[PDB]
Amino acid sequence: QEKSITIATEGGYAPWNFSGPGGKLDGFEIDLANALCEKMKAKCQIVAQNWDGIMPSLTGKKYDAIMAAMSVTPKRQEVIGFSIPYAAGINGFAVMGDSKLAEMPGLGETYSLDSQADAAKKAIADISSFLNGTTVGVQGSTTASTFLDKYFKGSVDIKEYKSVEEHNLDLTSGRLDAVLANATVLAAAIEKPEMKGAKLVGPLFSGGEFGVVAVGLRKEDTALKADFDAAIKAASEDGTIKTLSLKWFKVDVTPQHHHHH
Ligand SMILES: [Cl-]
Ligand SMILES: [Cl-]
Ligand SMILES: [Cl-]
Repeated sequence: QEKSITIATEGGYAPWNFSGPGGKLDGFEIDLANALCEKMKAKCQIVAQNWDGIMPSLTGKKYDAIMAAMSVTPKRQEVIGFSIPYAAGINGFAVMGDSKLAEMPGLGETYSLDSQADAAKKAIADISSFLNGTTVGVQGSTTASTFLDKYFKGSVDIKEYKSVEEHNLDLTSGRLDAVLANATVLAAAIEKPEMKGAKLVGPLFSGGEFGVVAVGLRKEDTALKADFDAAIKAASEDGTIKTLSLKWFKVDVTPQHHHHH
């Protein structure tokens, strides 16, 4: 009876999905896939693969599902099917603890830009005047880069970087006073030893503009989408996602109801 589906991942984006000794895949998405497959009553094989042909391999029926921090976009929806989201994009600020900026009492608030925009707009105003005149770092060509441009332009000096590590290295130096980045990336980076003193400050921002992550499936595989959708829904309500999210990321990525069928 039981379905045997192959799940593809990148294997090079810790703590979401990362490589092992001979071939042991680990991370948030691996523990989540194992959990969803148990909810589905399916046998699953997780394979790591270069993103290049992940993709023609899925449309070619070599793979049946993709779990590689894959954002739902209008372009991807034209070519592939998507499950309901299993993670929502979250951005936050990090400063050095010994700095006067380390006390934005907006900790540890979490505001949706879609369902709590009122609380979000009031919070970004509190921040814009606290951060007034400061040099804020960000990785160029991201949702955090766009967010900082839309709401924090004029209030702060914005410096774009080509990696999170490069802006984090200039925060410890004093070159930058604050960084804004994906909260899963940020909490991981501040665990590095040359990153001691740095801490997550102010509120967490979630919303559709930060994107959402879901399972990539064949556009024709409507039954597999129905199976993933039921398991994702159950994993969201019983707190399986919150658990794994906090375990790997120290932040809760569980999405909201409005990102439904
Ligand atoms: Cl584990
Ligand atoms: Cl098959
Ligand atoms: Cl959901």
